[PDB]
Amino acid sequence: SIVMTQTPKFLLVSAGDRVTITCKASQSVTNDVTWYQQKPGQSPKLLIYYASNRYTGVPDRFTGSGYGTDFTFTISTVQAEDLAVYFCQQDYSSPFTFGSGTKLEIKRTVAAPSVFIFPPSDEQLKSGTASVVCLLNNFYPREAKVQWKVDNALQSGNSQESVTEQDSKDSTYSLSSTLTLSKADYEKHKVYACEVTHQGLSSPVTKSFNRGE
Amino acid sequence: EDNEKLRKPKHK
Amino acid sequence: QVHLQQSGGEVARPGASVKLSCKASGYTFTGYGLSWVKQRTGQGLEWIGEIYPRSGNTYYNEKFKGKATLTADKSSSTAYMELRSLTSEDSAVYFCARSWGNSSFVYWGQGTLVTVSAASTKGPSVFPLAPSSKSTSGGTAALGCLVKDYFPEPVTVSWNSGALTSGVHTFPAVLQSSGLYSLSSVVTVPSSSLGTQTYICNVNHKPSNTKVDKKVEPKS
Ligand SMILES: *[C@@H]1O[C@H](CO[C@@H]2O[C@@H](C)[C@@H](O)[C@@H](O)[C@@H]2O)[C@@H](O[C@@H]2O[C@H](CO)[C@@H](O)[C@H](O)[C@H]2NC(C)=O)[C@H](O)[C@H]1NC(C)=O
Repeated sequence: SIVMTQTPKFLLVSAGDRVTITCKASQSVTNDVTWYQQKPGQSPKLLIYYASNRYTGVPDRFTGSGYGTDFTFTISTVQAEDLAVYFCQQDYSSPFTFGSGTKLEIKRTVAAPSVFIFPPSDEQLKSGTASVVCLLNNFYPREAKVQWKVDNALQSGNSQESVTEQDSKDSTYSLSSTLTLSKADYEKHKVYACEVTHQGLSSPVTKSFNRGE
Repeated sequence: EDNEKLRKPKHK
Repeated sequence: QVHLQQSGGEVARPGASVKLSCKASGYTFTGYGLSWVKQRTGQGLEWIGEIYPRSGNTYYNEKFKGKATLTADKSSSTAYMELRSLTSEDSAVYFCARSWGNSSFVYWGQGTLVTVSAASTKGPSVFPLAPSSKSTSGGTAALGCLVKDYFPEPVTVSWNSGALTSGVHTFPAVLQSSGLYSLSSVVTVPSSSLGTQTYICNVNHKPSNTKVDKKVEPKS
């Protein structure tokens, strides 16, 4: 079958930059190439069909061109909301085949996280487990160090992190770290603290609570 | 009618 | 007004079968070929096959012959894809996509996540992440819902039945040592508004048919 080779595999650009994606077909496919935008969570969205035609409602900054084997896709000025994976697809003959995709990521100025801490709910404690959540909101870049202290002892081995996709409005990330303890262990200590290191902070920030207070 | 006749050449 | 509504995510046992559905509305179902497309998360898209509901005629990607069977029911405007002899490689998101003219995939369903596993389905517990003086920053407060111990993926979270979207972050799930998943959804709001505004997270875990609302209030 026809192979679509899509390059580059990722782009890291600033808002306002131009981006060009290239797709090369293993054999001629005339002009029957479609370009899709897939935002996180969503189904692919058709932007360009027959190599160069904008689908209804697609902004003017999206264009395509090409005939035969070499096709390009262009965003003239990248917007924050254009964060997505883009795919080429040849629709010329079965099996209809897609390119491997290009992940468009945005670089922006450094932003410090806002840090919040949540004790376990009284409802969860009834079940014998205690989850403590530390939240780092809307920061950039992605790199951050989160550390748990319980009664000022550094914790190891009892927490898990998750980071969001990049935000479609302000290009930041958010991150949670969840400390999980048995209720009995939770009740044996008083001070629960998460300590956050990030390039946008002048010094590490600690958010803490006292159990009960 | 549907579009099977239109899309048939793409399946050969 | 074309709309394709796919069935919810499902766990299915290795070696067993699973039948996914795609309900069509806003157009004459028999007018257009309809395909199914497989996506492994973060990876590429593969065409599975196409069916024409007027005739029932089917065209398959050679690689999915013997794996996938496409059918359609005119009376209910529903397309079906049954996957047989399931293996770990069949765990993926499956889309239905409708044709237009000679073009294959113009209108898309929202996708259905299939997890091939012998583990039982388990609905989540939902706990409040209450706003407090330890969750304030620059005059804003943060609050949320912890959605713990479910299987398989996915869980979705809305706030106030979809009326609250600004400032929401719903995190990708983590895999716990137990083999169950957990996530949280959070929002930042005015700290001035905690006494008068209502914040309810709506949690939907379709694989277990679990829908849960939780009102999140400040700690007394
Ligand atoms: C798939 O169809 C396109 C479009 O076909 C035209 O538009 C339709 C709405 C319908 O009115 C058709 O009868 C039209 O021909 C084909 O693209 C056109 O191809 C012709 C040559 O065959 C060319 O002269 C046109 O410039 C093309 N139009 C565009 C917008 O590119 C395409 O070739 C068809 N694909 C296959 C594999 O047959």
